Amino acid sequence: PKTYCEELKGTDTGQACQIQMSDPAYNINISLPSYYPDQKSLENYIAQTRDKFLSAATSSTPREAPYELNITSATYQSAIPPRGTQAVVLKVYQNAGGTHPTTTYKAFDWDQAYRKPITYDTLWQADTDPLPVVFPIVQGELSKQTGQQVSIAPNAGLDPVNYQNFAVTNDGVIFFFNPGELLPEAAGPTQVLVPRSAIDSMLA
Repeated sequence: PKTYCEELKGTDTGQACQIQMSDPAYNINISLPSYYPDQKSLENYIAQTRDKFLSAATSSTPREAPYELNITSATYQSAIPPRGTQAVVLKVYQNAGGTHPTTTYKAFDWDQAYRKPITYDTLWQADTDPLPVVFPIVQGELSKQTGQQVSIAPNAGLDPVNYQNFAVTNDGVIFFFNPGELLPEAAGPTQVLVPRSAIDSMLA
């Protein structure tokens, strides 16, 4: 019931897998729920994520004192005749030394039926169009709320800021970016949901 994190210097907290280690000028605390297929994706990514953030503070960032990475993901799953798909969105925000403001939440899509994640080869399709697909309920409930559906701004609400990252479920693929008011630069990244039957075949 583990992945990288286990050997990644892992610490146990229960329904989490944690890697907390800090160097003489920075810090890393990162968590993975028991089973995230190829978390190797984030945690390979952290090698990538945090190095990039510390990567800048290796020169001149308001580093509180040294540097740190807080990161942790949640998985989701698609529903297709045989199983479906899996995507896990990490809470990873880090700052150089406390003070360099740096935040992002990252999720990824992996194939559920074949135990296989997808890459930019066929993960990005540049057949890329709007992502209001989560938005329907938000207004749809609104439609409950005022008996009608309104206008919600995408960085004002395209997608649940309750999410935070590329979270593709059987209902869609919610993609996140960090803007100003769908969870500002302080709350993390915004997100826009892409068509489930539409964008997957529209992957790559």
